[PDB]
Amino acid sequence: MQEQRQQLLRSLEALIFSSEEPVNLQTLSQITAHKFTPSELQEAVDELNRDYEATGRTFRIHAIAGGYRFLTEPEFADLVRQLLAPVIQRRLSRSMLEVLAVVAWHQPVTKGEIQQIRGASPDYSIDRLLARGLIEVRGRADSPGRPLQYGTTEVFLDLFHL
Amino acid sequence: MQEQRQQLLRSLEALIFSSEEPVNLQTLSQITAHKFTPSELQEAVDELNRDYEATGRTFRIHAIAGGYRFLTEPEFADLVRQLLAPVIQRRLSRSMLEVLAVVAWHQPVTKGEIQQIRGASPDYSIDRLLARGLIEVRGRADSPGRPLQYGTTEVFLDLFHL
Repeated sequence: MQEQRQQLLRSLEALIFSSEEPVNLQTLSQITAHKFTPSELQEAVDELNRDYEATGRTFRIHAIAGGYRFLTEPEFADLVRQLLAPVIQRRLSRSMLEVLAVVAWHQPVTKGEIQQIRGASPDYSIDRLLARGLIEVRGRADSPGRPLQYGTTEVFLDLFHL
Repeated sequence: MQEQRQQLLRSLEALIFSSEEPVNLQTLSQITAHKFTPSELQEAVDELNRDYEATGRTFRIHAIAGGYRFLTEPEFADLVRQLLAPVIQRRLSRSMLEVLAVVAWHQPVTKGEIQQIRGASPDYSIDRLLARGLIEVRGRADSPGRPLQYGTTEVFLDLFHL
């Protein structure tokens, strides 16, 4: 029964590792065709984590809200940050989101108006949002030069499940 | 040639009206199989807008950056706002976007931390963003109670073309 236990342990590892979403007790028991008890499953996970600690692996399995998933050790948090969220990427993401937020709330709104509310540089967020179909022109403001006013799109609403 | 002109005018209306995107001179000339000059096209559009004014229609064709599209008259701007962007919808949209923005910039970040930065109520923005796959857990903070930290997802990045 040692081998069977080890093979079952290997199967859990492969499933949790392959998962593109936290995997629960129900899913793991159905696929391994093993009637895992909540306590038995956690015990198997503990053993794997013990082996990771033993062999010097940089990741661990975590039980988050009933779903197990791998996470890298806090020791490499800075490195992971530079990979998943480098500064420049964060700047682009933040700026697009903030401008989008201003449009969502103040629409119909002009570039000049968005600038006033934000107090920016300004930048190319409007062009980026238009190129992605998240905002569109709603008309022209009644002000000097009749600047274009923007509003969010059904494309934006559908995507964000509003 | 009156009938041909009128039929061509009707075709332009139908195309511009059906468009789910501003339609340019190139597209309109290819579909109507008519070699429109930039001046001739604007003149046809002016005639249609004259008929809209004459019959009391609530919309007009506008030339925005080389693309023509229908827009409703400013006289009904308030009504249109209540339809396309009612207050409650705007609140949901803004809150989700602002929290998303805070995560994009401050990740990995906890709910407590997001609250501090925003100075909110708080709300259910994190749950909403998790349910949409835009954010995910990155680990647990080194603070009392070890609260979950969040970060954006490749799903978010791919969707926003980062």
